[PDB]
Amino acid sequence: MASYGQTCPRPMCIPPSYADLGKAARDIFNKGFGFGLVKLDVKTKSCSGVEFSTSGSSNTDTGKVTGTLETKYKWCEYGLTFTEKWNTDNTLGTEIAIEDQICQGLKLTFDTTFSPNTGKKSGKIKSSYKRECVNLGCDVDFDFAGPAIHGSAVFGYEGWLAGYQMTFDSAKSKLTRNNFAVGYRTGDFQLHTNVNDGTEFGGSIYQKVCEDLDTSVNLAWTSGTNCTRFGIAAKYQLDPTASISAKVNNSSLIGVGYTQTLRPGVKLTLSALVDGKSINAGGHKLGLALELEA
Amino acid sequence: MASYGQTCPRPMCIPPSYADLGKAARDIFNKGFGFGLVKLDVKTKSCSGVEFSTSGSSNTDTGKVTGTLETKYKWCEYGLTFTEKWNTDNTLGTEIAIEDQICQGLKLTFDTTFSPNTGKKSGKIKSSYKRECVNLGCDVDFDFAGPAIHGSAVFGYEGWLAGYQMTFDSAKSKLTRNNFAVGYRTGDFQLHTNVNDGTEFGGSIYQKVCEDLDTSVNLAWTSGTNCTRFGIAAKYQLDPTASISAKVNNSSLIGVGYTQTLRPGVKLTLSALVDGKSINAGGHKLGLALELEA
Amino acid sequence: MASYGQTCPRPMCIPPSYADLGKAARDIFNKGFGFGLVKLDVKTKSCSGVEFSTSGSSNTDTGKVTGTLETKYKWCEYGLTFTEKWNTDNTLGTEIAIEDQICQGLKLTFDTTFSPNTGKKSGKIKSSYKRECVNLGCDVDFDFAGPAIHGSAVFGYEGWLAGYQMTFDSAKSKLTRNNFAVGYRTGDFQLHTNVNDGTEFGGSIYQKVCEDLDTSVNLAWTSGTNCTRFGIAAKYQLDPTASISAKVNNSSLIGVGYTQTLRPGVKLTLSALVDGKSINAGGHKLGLALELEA
Amino acid sequence: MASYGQTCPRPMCIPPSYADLGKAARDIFNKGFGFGLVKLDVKTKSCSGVEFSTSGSSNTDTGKVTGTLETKYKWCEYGLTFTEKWNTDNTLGTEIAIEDQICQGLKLTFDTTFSPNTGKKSGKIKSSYKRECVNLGCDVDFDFAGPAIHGSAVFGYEGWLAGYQMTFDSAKSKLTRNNFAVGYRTGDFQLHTNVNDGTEFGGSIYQKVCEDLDTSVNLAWTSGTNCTRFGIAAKYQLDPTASISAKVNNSSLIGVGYTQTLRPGVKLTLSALVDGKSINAGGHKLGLALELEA
Amino acid sequence: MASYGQTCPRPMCIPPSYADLGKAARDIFNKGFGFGLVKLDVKTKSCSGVEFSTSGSSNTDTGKVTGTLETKYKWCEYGLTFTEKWNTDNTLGTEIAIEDQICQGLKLTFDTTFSPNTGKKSGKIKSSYKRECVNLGCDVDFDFAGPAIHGSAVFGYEGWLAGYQMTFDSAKSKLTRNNFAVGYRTGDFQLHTNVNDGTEFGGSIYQKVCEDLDTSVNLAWTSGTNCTRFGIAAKYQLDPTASISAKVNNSSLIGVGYTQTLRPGVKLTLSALVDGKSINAGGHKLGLALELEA
Amino acid sequence: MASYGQTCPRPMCIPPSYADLGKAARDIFNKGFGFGLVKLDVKTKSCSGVEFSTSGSSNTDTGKVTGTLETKYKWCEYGLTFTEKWNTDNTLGTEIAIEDQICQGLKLTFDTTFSPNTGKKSGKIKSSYKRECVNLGCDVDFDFAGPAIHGSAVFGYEGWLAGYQMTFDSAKSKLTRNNFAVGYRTGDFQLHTNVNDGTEFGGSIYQKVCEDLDTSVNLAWTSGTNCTRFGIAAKYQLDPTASISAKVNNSSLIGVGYTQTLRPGVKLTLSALVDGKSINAGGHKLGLALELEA
Repeated sequence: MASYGQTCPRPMCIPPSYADLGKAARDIFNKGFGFGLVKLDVKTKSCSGVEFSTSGSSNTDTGKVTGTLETKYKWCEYGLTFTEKWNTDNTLGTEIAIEDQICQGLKLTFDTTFSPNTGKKSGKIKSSYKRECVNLGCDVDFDFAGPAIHGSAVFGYEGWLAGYQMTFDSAKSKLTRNNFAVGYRTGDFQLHTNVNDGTEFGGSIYQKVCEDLDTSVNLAWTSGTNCTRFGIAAKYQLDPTASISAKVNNSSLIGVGYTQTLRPGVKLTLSALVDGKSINAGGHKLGLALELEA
Repeated sequence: MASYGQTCPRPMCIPPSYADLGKAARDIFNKGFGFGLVKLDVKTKSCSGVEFSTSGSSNTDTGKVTGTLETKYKWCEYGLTFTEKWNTDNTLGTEIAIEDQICQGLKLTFDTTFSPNTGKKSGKIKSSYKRECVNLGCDVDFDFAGPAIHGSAVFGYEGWLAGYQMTFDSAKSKLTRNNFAVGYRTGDFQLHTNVNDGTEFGGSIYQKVCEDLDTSVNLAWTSGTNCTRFGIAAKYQLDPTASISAKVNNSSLIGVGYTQTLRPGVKLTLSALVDGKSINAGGHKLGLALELEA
Repeated sequence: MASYGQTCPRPMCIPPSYADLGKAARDIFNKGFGFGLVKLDVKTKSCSGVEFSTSGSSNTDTGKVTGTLETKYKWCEYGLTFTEKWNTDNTLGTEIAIEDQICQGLKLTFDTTFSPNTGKKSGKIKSSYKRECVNLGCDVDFDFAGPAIHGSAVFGYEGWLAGYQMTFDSAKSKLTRNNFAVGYRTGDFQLHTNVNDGTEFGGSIYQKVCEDLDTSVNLAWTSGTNCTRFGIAAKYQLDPTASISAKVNNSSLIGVGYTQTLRPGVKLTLSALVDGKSINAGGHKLGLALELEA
Repeated sequence: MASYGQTCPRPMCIPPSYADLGKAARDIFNKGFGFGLVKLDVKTKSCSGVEFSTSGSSNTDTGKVTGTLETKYKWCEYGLTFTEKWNTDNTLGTEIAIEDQICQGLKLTFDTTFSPNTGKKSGKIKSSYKRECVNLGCDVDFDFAGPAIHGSAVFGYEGWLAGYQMTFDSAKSKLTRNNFAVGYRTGDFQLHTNVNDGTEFGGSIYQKVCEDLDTSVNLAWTSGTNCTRFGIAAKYQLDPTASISAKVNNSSLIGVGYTQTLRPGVKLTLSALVDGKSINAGGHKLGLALELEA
Repeated sequence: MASYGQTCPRPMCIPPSYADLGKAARDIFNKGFGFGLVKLDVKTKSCSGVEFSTSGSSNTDTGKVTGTLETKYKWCEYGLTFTEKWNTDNTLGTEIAIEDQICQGLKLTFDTTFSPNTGKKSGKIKSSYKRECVNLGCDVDFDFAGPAIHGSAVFGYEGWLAGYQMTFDSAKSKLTRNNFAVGYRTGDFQLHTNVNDGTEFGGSIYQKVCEDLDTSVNLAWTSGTNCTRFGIAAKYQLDPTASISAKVNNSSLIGVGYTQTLRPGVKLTLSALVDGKSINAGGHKLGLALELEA
Repeated sequence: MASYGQTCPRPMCIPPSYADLGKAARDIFNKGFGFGLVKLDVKTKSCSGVEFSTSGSSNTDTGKVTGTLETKYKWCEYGLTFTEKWNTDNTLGTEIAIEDQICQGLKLTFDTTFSPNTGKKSGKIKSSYKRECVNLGCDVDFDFAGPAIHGSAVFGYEGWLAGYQMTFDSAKSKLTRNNFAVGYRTGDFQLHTNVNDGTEFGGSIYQKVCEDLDTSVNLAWTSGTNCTRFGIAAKYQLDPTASISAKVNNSSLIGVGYTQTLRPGVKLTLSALVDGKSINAGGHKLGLALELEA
C-alpha cells in the first residue's frame, strides 16, 4: 500500500469548492446560450501528449472580434500540466499545475501573465486541498501594489454543505469581501443559499425531473430594499444528438436555445433572447456557435 | 515490590491537566511563530546536576528589550528540584518542586517571588495528583488581600475527557471563575470543546494528516451575540532539520513561519504576519529567534 | 527496432548550429587566455546523479569580485536535466532540458530567472532539432514588452555548410537582426565566412598543422569603410600535461598563455597581454586561473 | 589512479602557513600557562559524527566570567565540516569548511556571524592552497565599509622557509599591513626571523634538547629606537602524565606552570606569574584550568 | 629521570654569587686572624636533626662582651631549614630556607627579626638561582619606610667571570648603589677586579704556590685622588694540625696568626697586629679564639 | 607507679572551666551558622609533627576580606606545643604551651604578640589546673599601663557545678568584672544560670532529644528593667554525612543552616538569616563556608 500524505475518498464524499456551489443550476441557465455572440471552438490533440485549443469570438454589441489560443502538455507520469497561452489583446502567459505530487488531494498551480501593450507582468499562485468532507484552498494574486489573498472552504455532512470565501488586500491588511453559503446536494437535486458581504443575497434550485429533463430556479435580492430578482430555466434532451433549452427572467426576458450534434465531435448551437412584451419592438439578440473536437 | 501511597499507569491512561486540554492543537497555532519579537534562548548544563537557562526578548511594538535568567538544580535521588530566578524588572525568586516523595503521582511545588521595585513579596503553592483516568489539583496564590484558590480536575474513559477549573477569592469567599471542558483524544487526533463562565465558548481540532503534516482548527464565540472567530493552522516537516508553518485567522490575518536546525543543538526561527487584504499597506510584522542548547 | 519520430546519423553528418560555426578557430583565439582576470572553477560530482559547479571571478579593471553557483541533476533514464542556479548579483533560477523525449534529435529547454534586486522575472524557451545534414532551431526570449524570437538554421553537404540566424521583436513585429554564413569543414581544417545585417563582415580559418599544433586566422571588416581587422593565433601541446598559446592582433596586441596540469583533475592557467610596441609602457594585463574537478 | 586538480606530498615537504611560522617556539611560551584566568574545557563526541565543545573562562583582572559553545558536524565522505557557534556576548554564527572537494590541497571556509546586541551581521571567506614547497592563501573580511583582504604565502626549499603577509583595505584601495619572514626548520630545531611594516622586528628559536625537554628563545625590537625585548622558555616532561614549564622575560617577569593528567582524557593545569624582583610585593598572578574529553 | 624546572651542572661550571667574587683571596687575608677580640665558638649536633651553635665575643677596644645563640632544624627530606636565633642585644628571630623545592638550583629564604629594645620588627626575603654559567638573585629588605632591593648576577665562560650588584630604594624609586666586577678563576689561581659606583676601585689575586702554601694580594684606590692601598698575605700549613698566617698592609701594618688543632673537633687560634715601625710603641693588638665541635 | 605532683581522674569527674560552662547549648546556637560571611579553612599535617592551618574570611557587611595563618609544632615526648602565627592586619606572634610538665593536670601557656602597624608588643600568660571536682586558673594580660588579671574557678559535686570569674586592673588595683555561675550536667542534658556584675543575667538549657537530635534554649535579662531576651535552637543529623540546624530569636530572627560532608575530610556549610515578619523586605543575610583537612 502506497503511503499517504493526506487522505480522501472518491467523489462525491468530497464537497465542491466554494466557486462550484450551485454549479448544476448555473449550467442550466448558462450552457446552451450564446446571445449576442458568434463563437468558434477548435480543439485538437496529438498522441505526443499535447492538446491544443483555439477559441474565436465576435460580440454583436461592440463589433469587436477576439480570440484565445492555448497549448497544453500533460505529463501524466508526473502529475504535471504545462500550458502556453496567447490572445488578441497580445496578452501571453504560462501556467503550471501540480496534482497529487506533494500529497494526495493537493493541487498547486502557478499562473504567470505578460502584456507588451504596457509591458506589465503579473500572476497568481493557487492552492487547493480535497479531503473527505472538506474542500479548502486559496488563490494569491500578485500585482502592482498587491498581493490579494482569496481564501475559501467548503465542508459537509450527509449531503449538507456549508462554506465561505474571503478576499483580503495585503497592501491595506484589510478584508474586502466576505461571502457565505449553505446548501444540500444529492443525485436528483441541489439546494443552495448564499450571501455576499451581508448585503447581496440569493440562491438556486437544481432538479432532475425526467431522464431527459433538467430544470432550475434562480433567486436574488438586495438588503435595504424590496428589490428581488428571479428566473426559471430548463434543458430538454430531444434526442441523443439534440437538445433545447430556455429560460425566463422576472424582468420579462426570455432566452431560448438549441444544440445539435452534426457528427460525433461536431456540435452546433443557436440561441436568441427576446425582451418581452415588446417583441419584435425591442432589444432582440441572436447567437451562433460551432465546436469541433479532434 | 515497593509499597504505594497512590497508584497510576504509564501515560496515556492518565489524562492531561485542565490547562493541557487542547495543547496539541494550540502548539500548531503557537509554536514556530514569533511575530513582532526577537528572541534569544541559551541553555546549558553541567554534569554537577545544574541546568542554566537565559532568555532574551525584544518587542518591536514597545521598543523594550527584556529577559529572564534561571538556574535549576536536580536532586534526582530525592525527587526534588530547586530553581533560582532573576529578571530585568528586578524580580527575583525561588521555586521548590517535590515529585513522588509523598506518594506516587503526587507533585508539590512552592513558588516564592520578591520585587525590590516595591519591596513586595508574594508566592504560590501548587499541588497536582496523577492517577489512572484522573488528573486533579490546585494552585493557591498568596498575595496582599488574598489568597486566591485555583482548583481543577480532568477525568476520562476510553479516550473521552471531561473536566473543570475554578477560581475562588478567599478575601470575599466567592467564586470568580468557573470553566468547563469536554473532549476526545487519540494518537491521530484530538477534539476539544469548552466554556468559560457560561459566556465564552470555543474549541479545537487537532489532526495528524501525514507523517510530516500536523494540522488544526480553532473555534470561538461569545454568548449574547453573533460574533464568532476561527482559524486554521498547519505545520509541515520539510526535512529532518527544517519545517514550515502557517495559519489563517477569520479576520484575514495570515501567519507564516520557518524553523531550521543549523547544527544539532542550534535552531533558527523566522516568522511574519500579514494583514489581509491590505498588504503591504497595513500592520506587517516580522520575528526572529535563535536557540542554542549545550 | 525502436520507432522513430525523426532520424539522424552520428556526428559529423549533422552540421553545427549557427552559433557553432567557426567554433574551432574561435577556441584557439579564446581558450587558454584570461587576461585581466583571476578565475576559480570548482567542479564536483556525486554518485546520486548530481553535479555541482562553482565559478569565482575577479576583474582587475573594475576591482569587482563575482561568481556563480550551479547544481545539476541528470535523469539519465528520462533524458531530463534539471538545473538550479544562483549568483552574486542575487540572480536565481531554474533550467529544465529535455533530450530525445519527444522525437530523436530534438532538444527542448526551459530557462526561468528571477532577480529580487528589482523583483523582475523573465525567461527563455529553446528548441533545437538535429537531423542528417540539418541543424535548426529557435530561442524565444520572454520579458517585459517582449517576446523576442531568435531563429536559426544550418545545413550542409559533402563538408560544405551554409546557414542563417534571425532575431525578431514581437512587440514591433519587425526583424531586428539577420545574419548569414557559409563555410567548409573537415577533420584537418575549417573555413568560415559570414555577414551581420549586410554591414559587418568577417570569417575565420582553422587548421591542424602538426599533431601537437592547432592554428587559426580571424578576419573582419565594416561596410562603408576601409577598416579591416585581423589576427593570427596558435596552440601548441608542449607535453601531455602542458601547453602554450599565443595570438597577434593587427592593432599590435600580443596575447600569450600557458596551461599546466598539476595533477589529473587539476589545471593551472596563466596569461598576459602586451600593447605593442609601447611595452612595458602601456596597458599590460595579466591573468590567472585554477580549475579542480572531482 | 585518481585524477588530480593539484598535487602535493605528505607533510612536511609542504611548508607552514605564514601564521604558523615559529609556532613550535610560540607553543613553548604560550601552552601550559593561564595566568590571571580560570578556564574550563568540556569536549564530547557522539558516534553520529558530531562533536561538541564548551569553553568557560574567568578573568581575574576584570571580574568577568565568559564562555563559548560550539557544535561541529563532520561529513567525512564529502570533506565538509559544518559548525554552529554561540557565546556569552550573544554572538552567534555558522562556519562551513570544504577540504579537497575542489582540488587536492585546497581548503575553502565560509564564516558568518551575527550579533543581536546591535543586529550587526558580518563574515569571512577563507581560501588556502597546500602544495609541494608552497602554502598560499587569503582571508577576505566582509563588514560595514569593507571588505579587507588578507593575503599570504610561504614557500621553501631543503628546510629553508620564506614568505609574506599583506592586508589591504578595499574601501581605500590601499595596503595597510605588509609583513615578511624567513627561517629554517627541521625535526630538532626551528629558526625564524620577521618584520612587520619595516618597523617591528623579531624572531625565535625552537630547540629539542633532550627527549623530555623542549626549549625556546623569543627576540623583538623596534626601528628608530634602542628598545629590545626578549625571553627564554622551556617545557619539561616530568613523566608520561605530568609536565612543568617556565619562562623568563627581560622585564624580570617569570612565568611558571604545571600540567597533570589525572585520568586519560582529564587534564589539570596550574600556573603563576611573578614580577621580579619585587616579590611578593608586586602584581602576582595565578591561573587554573581543567579539561575533560569524552 | 626526574623532571626539571631548571637545569644546572655540578660546581664549578656554576659561577660564584657576586658576593663570593674574590672569596678565596679574602679568606687568606681574613681567616686565621682575630686581632682585638676573644672569641668562643661551641657547636653541637643531635641525631634528631638539630644543630646548635653558640658564639661568644669580647672586644678589647670597647670592653663589651657579646654573643649569639642559634638552633637549626634540617628537614633533609623536604629541602627545608628552620632557624631560631637570639643575641645579647635582645634581638630575636626566625629564618626559613627552601632549597630545590620549587625548581632545581633555586634557593628561597625568609628572615624575620624582632627587637623588644624598641619593639621594632623587620626582615628580608632572599632569592637565588644557580644554573650552568649563571648565578643570579635578589635580597629584598623590608623595614620602616623601605623596602630596599638588592639585585645581583654573575655569569661566565671558560673560567672567565663578570657581574653586577645593584641596590635600589623603593621609597624613592632610585638606585643608590651600582657595583661591577670582572675576573678569572681556576683551581690554582683567581683574579678579580671591581668598581663601586664608579668611584671606588680595587681587586685581588689568589694563588696556590705549594701544596702547603696559599698566598694573595689586595689592591684598592679612589677616583679623583692619588691614594692607593694594598697588601699581601699568606697562609702556610705547618703540619696536618697546625698553620701560620701573616699579612702586610701598605700602611705598615703587619698581622700574624697561628692555629692549632688540639684534638680533632677542637681548634685554638692566636693572633696579633703590629703598627710598624713604632713597635712596641704604638697600637699593638692581640686576639684569642677557641672552637669546639661536637 | 609514677609519682604525682597533683591528682585528677579522667573526664568527666573534672569540671569545665568557667568559660566552658554552657558550651554544649552554645554550640547548638553557634556552630553550623555563618551568616554574612564566606569562610575558607585549610588544614594540613605533616608526619614531622607539624600542623598547619589557614583561615580566610569575607565579611559581607564591611566588604573586607581577611585571614590568619598558623603553624603548630607538637613535642609529644615533652608535653610542649609551639605555635607561630600571622594575619592580614600584619599581626604576628608566638605561643608556647606546657602540659603536665610541672605537675599532672597543670597547663601553662605563654602568648607573645607584635604588630609593626604601630610597633606595639604585648602578651598573655595563662595558667590552668585540672583536678578531681575542680577546674581553676588565671590569665594575666600584659600591656601598656596594665597588667590585667583574669581569675576563675569551677567546682562541683554529683553533676552539680558552680563557679566564678573575676577581672582586675593592676594599674588601679581594682576589680572591674565579677561573674558568677551555677548549673547541672549529665550526658543527656545540661542546665546553666549566670550573672555578670550583678546586672546582666541569663542561662541556658542543653538537651539530647533523640539520637540524631540536639536542642537548646537561651535566656537573658537586664537588672533594672523588664527587658528579656531568649531563643530556641536545634541541630538534626539528617544522615552520617549531612545535618540541618535552625534557631529562633524572640526578636523574630530566624536562622537556618546546612552542612554536608562532600568527601571524608571535606565539609561544606551554607546558612541564612531572615528578619521576620518582613521577609524578603528586610536584612536578609547568607553565608558559605568550606573546610578541607589533610
